[PDB]
Amino acid sequence: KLHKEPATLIKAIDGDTLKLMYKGQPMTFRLLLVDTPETKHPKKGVEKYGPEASAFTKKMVENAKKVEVEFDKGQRTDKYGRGLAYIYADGKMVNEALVRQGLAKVAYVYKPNNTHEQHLRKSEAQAKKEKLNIWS
Repeated sequence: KLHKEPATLIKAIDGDTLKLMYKGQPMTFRLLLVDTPETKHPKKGVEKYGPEASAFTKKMVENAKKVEVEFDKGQRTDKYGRGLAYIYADGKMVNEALVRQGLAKVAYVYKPNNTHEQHLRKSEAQAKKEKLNIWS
């Protein structure tokens, strides 16, 4: 069963990337299963809704009493040494909130790291129906 472990925000870097203190180590985390528009993007620079996605993650996590990380059951770090996880701000999953607000798309999913894929997909369908942000 997946379980939550506490973490301390160091710095929000982008819509989908954060630096956290995890078990005494500063580490970069990449939000599992979501692609947000980018500000630090390799070739196009600032994509549309990039700044908004980034402000949302920043606010959500900065304003939280408690931040927790949830590892899936596959690999826990990617080729760049970033943590792969579901991030919770006061019990609320950041990855899903971004999708529900139309500020992220569900990513190409890699088994076995896909436990909350259906949940997220259901939030994505909804945001699209509501024609929010990315979907407007």
